[PDB]
Amino acid sequence: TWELSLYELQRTPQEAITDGLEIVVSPRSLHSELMCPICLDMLKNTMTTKECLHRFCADCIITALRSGNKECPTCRKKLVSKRSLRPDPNFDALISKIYP
Amino acid sequence: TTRIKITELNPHLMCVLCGGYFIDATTIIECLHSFCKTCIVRYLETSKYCPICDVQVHKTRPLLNIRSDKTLQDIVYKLVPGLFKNEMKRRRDFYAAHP
Ligand SMILES: CCc1c(-c2cccc3[nH]ccc23)[nH]c(C(=O)O)c1-c1ccccc1Cl
Ligand SMILES: [Zn+2]
Ligand SMILES: [Zn+2]
Ligand SMILES: [Zn+2]
Ligand SMILES: [Zn+2]
Repeated sequence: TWELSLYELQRTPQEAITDGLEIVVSPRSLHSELMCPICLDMLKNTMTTKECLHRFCADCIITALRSGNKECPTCRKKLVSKRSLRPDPNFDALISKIYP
Repeated sequence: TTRIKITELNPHLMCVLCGGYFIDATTIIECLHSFCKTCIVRYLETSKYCPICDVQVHKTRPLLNIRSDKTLQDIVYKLVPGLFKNEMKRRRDFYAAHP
């Protein structure tokens, strides 16, 4: 269930930043979130599992399910069907901003 | 390593209902669109279709096909300086006034 707590019921927007500050980002920074745990490089052609929202490479995920475990390599949950895999364009849209 | 103007990322880090950054980021597992947890729950109280792409989330129970996106929410808390401080402090303040 998605019941909203008292806080969530009355929470306000978190105002965004128009100021034009700049953040510094190394290939190491945020790496825990951007690395395909298959190939440990940058996500290219991202895929996401619909049951658990886990991202992998399109070219990489085909081989991990090919080696006989049919679960999600991250949370170890049975990956049902084939429609559980969708390419993630809104996520690759994000990679293209961070070449290193 | 590069430096990026945050005005360049704000599209990828903002809820179209809230006009602000994602807090408790949540994702429709059909179209991979994402909104604040509270924003989309209130939205889906009146529509079974995505606010942006306009797909049908479900014929009957829309909440069935949305998941937390902690992977996405973590990217926000890391790129946006002190957003996590600010949001956590907001919640303490609340429960300091409502026990
Ligand atoms: C990534 C794998 C996968 C699946 C799928 C989903 C769930 C279990 C699966 N076990 C084998 C595959 C597969 N379904 C699809 C699909 O889109 O048809 C894919 C897929 C996605 C992109 C490119 C190539 C393929 Cl085959
Ligand atoms: Zn990969
Ligand atoms: Zn998973
Ligand atoms: Zn929002
Ligand atoms: Zn959508």
